[PDB]
Amino acid sequence: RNTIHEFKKSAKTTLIKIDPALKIKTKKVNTADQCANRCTRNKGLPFTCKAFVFDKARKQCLWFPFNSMSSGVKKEFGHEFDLYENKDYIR
Repeated sequence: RNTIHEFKKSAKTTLIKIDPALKIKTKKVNTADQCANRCTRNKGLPFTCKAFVFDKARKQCLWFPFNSMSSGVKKEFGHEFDLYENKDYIR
């Protein structure tokens, strides 16, 4: 059922988008599994979800149509953030 195991996790990491053209979607959820399942199903997202960040403190999902290897994107450290990149788009 849960698809979070389809992702490579980078603890205490988030992605900052520098490119203005790139878009992101956010929503609060109860668990990181919900972020992962919504990302893989991509049903309610205007793009192909390739990764997401879970804000542990706010219980917020940040869905991205990009990952850490995409142009116009930078990694940043943060205790309350965990980055999950779907292995299907890594490398």
